Amino acid sequence: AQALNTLVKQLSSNFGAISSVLNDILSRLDPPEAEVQIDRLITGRLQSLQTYVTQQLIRAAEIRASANLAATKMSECVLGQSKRVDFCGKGYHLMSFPQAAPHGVVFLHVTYVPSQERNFTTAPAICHEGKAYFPREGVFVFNGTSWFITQRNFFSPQIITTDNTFVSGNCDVVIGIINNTVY
Amino acid sequence: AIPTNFSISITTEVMPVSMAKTSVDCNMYICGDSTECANLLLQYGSFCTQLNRALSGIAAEQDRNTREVFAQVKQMYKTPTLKYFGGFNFSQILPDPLKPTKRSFIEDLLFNKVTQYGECLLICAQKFNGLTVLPPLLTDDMIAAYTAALVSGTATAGWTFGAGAALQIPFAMQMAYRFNGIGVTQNVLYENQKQIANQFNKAISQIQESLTTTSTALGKLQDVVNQNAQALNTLVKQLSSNFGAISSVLNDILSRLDPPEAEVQIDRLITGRLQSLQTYVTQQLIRAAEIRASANLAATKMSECVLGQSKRVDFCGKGYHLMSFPQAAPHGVVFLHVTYVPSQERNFTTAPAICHEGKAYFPREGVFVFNGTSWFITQRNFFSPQIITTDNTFVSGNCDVVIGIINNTVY
Amino acid sequence: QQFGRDVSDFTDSVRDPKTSEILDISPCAFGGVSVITPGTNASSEVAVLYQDVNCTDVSTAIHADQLTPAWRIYSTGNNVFQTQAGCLIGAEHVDTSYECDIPIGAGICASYHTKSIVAYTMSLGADSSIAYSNNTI
Amino acid sequence: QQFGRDVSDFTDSVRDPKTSEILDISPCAFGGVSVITPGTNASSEVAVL
Ligand SMILES: *[C@@H]1O[C@H](CO)[C@@H](O[C@@H]2O[C@H](CO)[C@@H](O[C@@H]3O[C@H](CO)[C@@H](O)[C@H](O[C@H]4O[C@H](CO)[C@@H](O)[C@H](O)[C@@H]4O)[C@@H]3O)[C@H](O)[C@H]2NC(C)=O)[C@H](O)[C@H]1NC(C)=O
Ligand SMILES: *[C@@H]1O[C@H](CO)[C@@H](O[C@@H]2O[C@H](CO)[C@@H](O[C@@H]3O[C@H](CO)[C@@H](O)[C@H](O)[C@@H]3O)[C@H](O)[C@H]2NC(C)=O)[C@H](O)[C@H]1NC(C)=O
Ligand SMILES: *[C@@H]1O[C@H](CO)[C@@H](O[C@@H]2O[C@H](CO)[C@@H](O[C@@H]3O[C@H](CO)[C@@H](O)[C@H](O)[C@@H]3O)[C@H](O)[C@H]2NC(C)=O)[C@H](O)[C@H]1NC(C)=O
Ligand SMILES: *[C@@H]1O[C@H](CO)[C@@H](O[C@@H]2O[C@H](CO)[C@@H](O)[C@H](O)[C@H]2NC(C)=O)[C@H](O)[C@H]1NC(C)=O
Ligand SMILES: *[C@@H]1O[C@H](CO)[C@@H](O[C@@H]2O[C@H](CO)[C@@H](O)[C@H](O)[C@H]2NC(C)=O)[C@H](O)[C@H]1NC(C)=O
Ligand SMILES: *[C@@H]1O[C@H](CO)[C@@H](O[C@@H]2O[C@H](CO)[C@@H](O)[C@H](O)[C@H]2NC(C)=O)[C@H](O)[C@H]1NC(C)=O
Ligand SMILES: *[C@@H]1O[C@H](CO)[C@@H](O)[C@H](O)[C@H]1NC(C)=O
Ligand SMILES: *[C@@H]1O[C@H](CO)[C@@H](O)[C@H](O)[C@H]1NC(C)=O
Ligand SMILES: *[C@@H]1O[C@H](CO)[C@@H](O)[C@H](O)[C@H]1NC(C)=O
Ligand SMILES: *[C@@H]1O[C@H](CO)[C@@H](O)[C@H](O)[C@H]1NC(C)=O
Ligand SMILES: *[C@@H]1O[C@H](CO)[C@@H](O)[C@H](O)[C@H]1NC(C)=O
Ligand SMILES: *[C@@H]1O[C@H](CO)[C@@H](O)[C@H](O)[C@H]1NC(C)=O
Ligand SMILES: *[C@@H]1O[C@H](CO)[C@@H](O)[C@H](O)[C@H]1NC(C)=O
Repeated sequence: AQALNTLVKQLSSNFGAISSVLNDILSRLDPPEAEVQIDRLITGRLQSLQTYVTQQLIRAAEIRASANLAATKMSECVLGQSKRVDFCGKGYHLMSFPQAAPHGVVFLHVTYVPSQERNFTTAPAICHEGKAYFPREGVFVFNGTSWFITQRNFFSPQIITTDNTFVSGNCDVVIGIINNTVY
Repeated sequence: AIPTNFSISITTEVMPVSMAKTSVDCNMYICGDSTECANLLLQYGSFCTQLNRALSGIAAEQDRNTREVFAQVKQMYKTPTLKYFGGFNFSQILPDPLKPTKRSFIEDLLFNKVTQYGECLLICAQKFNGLTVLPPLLTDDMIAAYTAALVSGTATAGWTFGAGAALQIPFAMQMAYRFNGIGVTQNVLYENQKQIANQFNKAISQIQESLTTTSTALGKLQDVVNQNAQALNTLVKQLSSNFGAISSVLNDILSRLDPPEAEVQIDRLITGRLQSLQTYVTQQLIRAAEIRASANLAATKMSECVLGQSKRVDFCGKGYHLMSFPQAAPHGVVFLHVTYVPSQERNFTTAPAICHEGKAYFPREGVFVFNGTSWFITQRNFFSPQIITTDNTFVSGNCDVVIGIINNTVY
Repeated sequence: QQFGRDVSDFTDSVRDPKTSEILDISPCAFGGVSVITPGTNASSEVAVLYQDVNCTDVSTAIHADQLTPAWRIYSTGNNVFQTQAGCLIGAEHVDTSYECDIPIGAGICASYHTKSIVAYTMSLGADSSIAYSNNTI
Repeated sequence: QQFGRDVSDFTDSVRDPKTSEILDISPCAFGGVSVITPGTNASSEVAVL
């Protein structure tokens, strides 16, 4: 809008010519004299006109930044699930609902947010009968009662069995090997 | 060809995210403090209304680019006391509190290889030219504070800091999960945790001596300063253009010549300088659209590369990235790259499946590598002889649907 | 040598034609004006910022009526504080920190607390610490 | 009052100087033309807009 009110308000400028209405330049001045004062009004009205094009032309490429964002952030986020860092909301994105906006779009990203944390004491390795044992996925979790396995988003116990234990290598080499009983 | 022995080194990535915001008063650029210029100026129209809407619209966007890159952090985490994390020497990267700098050892050398218009730096002085360079929103101490809370907090919380609340984790537990990203086992970290840490301690020592000795690795940040210098001086030297007048001096044309000789040549030098002012305003407006690009390569390589770990090839580190280190710098960001570069491969014989019981046996991961002696399963990022068992391989179809099955037994 | 010039091409130093005393010529002070308001629904008071200027000359020229523009009903209230952005005149300096609401520059923001318009240094965020505990998650 | 203006400086409506009726002014017509063609290969008729 304020690009156009730049443009409309430059009609009423005199541009250093005799007047800002052509039926007041042609009226008073005689046609040898008037047509040189019309030329400074035409050139004044063209150089604000071509500048309006260039200000529209740069602000057009400001949107192709944001239109190739929204072409991706719809065709990677609604049409899939985004596995990126704070792309599509903050947290772990699950769905996305795009809406339609005047001269733009509206997204509705739904994220997964972890909560309600609690410490424990950890361990990277178990010494079970001469070997060092390693986690397949998770860490060695000791809540004061027993040693078990959980995942890094939800606290839920897993019995340390050689199903879900990365069995490799000898004991007493790795930093932090804790004498437990793997079942 | 599968490796067994890799390297960790550090690669510097350098980006600018902001340039120097300026502003221009017309009545001392255009008129040069003459009265009749301003009388002639108000007859052109209020065009300096719009020419300080533009250089405010850029100057308000150099605040966002400095703020959208660095101020991703919710909580300013303190610098921890011990800076030695299982052999990982974070001394040169977090700032040393003994200095009166609030800067790390890296950042001090960055300022000393990078190192006309009014400014108020305190001594405030004006110029005859109406060119001012206003100072930014975030001073360099605030910039060196978001840097320090991105390496303090990530040394104690890792990817959780970008995931959610900055949950504690040992940093040796941290790097091992960052081997789990690139398909590389926990035993690659823990067994090798001495010389993993001691290449990385000397890889920082390389970047020290590479930046104490020379420069021009910061060529991008130099050129952001150079394009500031030219566009001001071209705006300076076009003051001295005659533009068809008898001189470029509005007060000689005022005082020395006739009043009919004046207004002819006042009206020349304004229309000359006015559209030389608009060319400057336009070329700042284009140059501030490349910064808005290269401050979004930094607001994604500080989202994706610093908080998470990136699954993107040759993006924030050649090879497989592990961790990223932000730094402050004059007008921009200097990244460091913990990269997984495998090395020293040998030749191995592969084959599609096992022929036992007249049935095909399909692996879940990797290949089947012949030792010269034995068949076993490994992955292609380090040599790892895991033996073919009953659950690391599964079954569908008979033999010889694969071309070149092994007469083997699933053990 | 009669006179001096700067790194630009206007003269800023002169040897005196009468008594040969080597002088400096700095131009007169000038700059932009901002206005910091909290909203007409909020209030009807404002505090103005004068950009890139020394508070010695600005606070002087207000009382001596030397500013173009000049206001009909305005006075400083004796609140002049120098930032690197310029002489913020009309707001109350406060020694605490908060989050930024209306920016000024060089780490200074201003807002509308107990009501009046106040100015302060930014707080970068919540302060915290994380233990580096050798076996804890 | 004798004649009205719009938000620009153009007098978009006047009153009759003789019979005091207030009359709008309308910019009789203008506009662009575009040519909607199937291509000169497949046809030689057009349609203007
Ligand atoms: C805004 O303008 C005001 C005035 O126009 C200005 O305040 C002035 O600051 C200077 C220093 O910046 C002061 O000068 C000092 O005055 C003391 C006491 O009179 C002297 O002892 C000082 O001498 C020391 O410094 C000299 C130069 O650094 C050394 O050569 C010398 O050996 C001494 O170490 C020095 O002369 C001056 O008094 C004030 N004047 C007033 C009226 O306040 C202020 O700095 C300007 N601010 C900005 C941002 O431009
Ligand atoms: C696999 O790669 C690693 C590193 O790329 C190689 O480790 C290097 O081994 C040599 C020994 O051949 C080390 O040299 C020795 O270092 C000790 C340090 O205590 C020093 O006291 C000795 O006098 C000697 O200089 C070298 O330091 C070490 N590299 C690093 C970075 O520490 C390893 O040899 C490679 N393996 C193969 C099979 O190539
Ligand atoms: C972790 O890295 C830091 C580098 O920041 C190591 O600090 C360095 O330690 C050496 C050994 O003391 C210092 O060399 C000595 O410095 C003193 C200080 O004046 C000097 O008198 C001696 O002649 C010698 O040069 C070195 O300067 C120092 N580096 C810095 C920047 O201070 C630190 O030792 C590393 N950690 C471990 C456990 O090694
Ligand atoms: C620590 O976790 C274990 C599970 O891994 C919890 O153990 C169970 O607790 C329930 C309720 O007390 C008992 O009925 C079960 O018999 C326990 N199972 C085992 C194997 O011990 C334990 O309660 C947790 N610790 C605390 C303090 O809640
Ligand atoms: C966990 O078990 C290992 C088993 O190897 C322990 O290592 C033994 O340590 C004792 C003294 O600490 C020695 O007398 C034994 O000879 C070691 N075992 C072997 C097989 O040599 C280890 O000490 C245990 N952890 C802790 C904390 O005691
Ligand atoms: C892996 O195999 C390649 C080719 O199969 C080997 O490269 C050849 O090495 C011989 C010397 O032993 C040369 O004469 C050939 O010209 C090489 N050929 C090519 C294409 O490079 C390579 O040396 C082997 N490497 C290992 C570690 O086994
Ligand atoms: C976790 O431990 C830290 C220090 O070890 C302590 O400050 C914090 O209160 C603990 N939180 C919980 C939920 O146990
Ligand atoms: C593989 O071959 C090497 C040397 O040929 C030998 O030392 C090693 O024991 C073999 N491993 C297996 C699992 O056959
Ligand atoms: C494997 O055994 C089958 C069945 O005897 C035979 O057809 C095939 O040729 C053998 N593979 C090789 C490489 O000889
Ligand atoms: C002024 O602000 C209050 C704040 O709640 C709001 O309720 C009220 O609607 C606002 N006034 C108008 C006219 O909207
Ligand atoms: C961390 O644990 C390892 C092994 O338990 C030990 O060598 C090291 O000294 C410990 N560091 C601290 C700071 O407690
Ligand atoms: C002029 O006179 C006619 C009748 O002769 C009348 O209808 C009209 O209103 C008059 N207009 C003015 C402007 O007096
Ligand atoms: C021209 O039109 C004919 C059919 O009308 C079509 O087969 C041909 O490909 C067209 N060629 C071009 C250059 O348009």
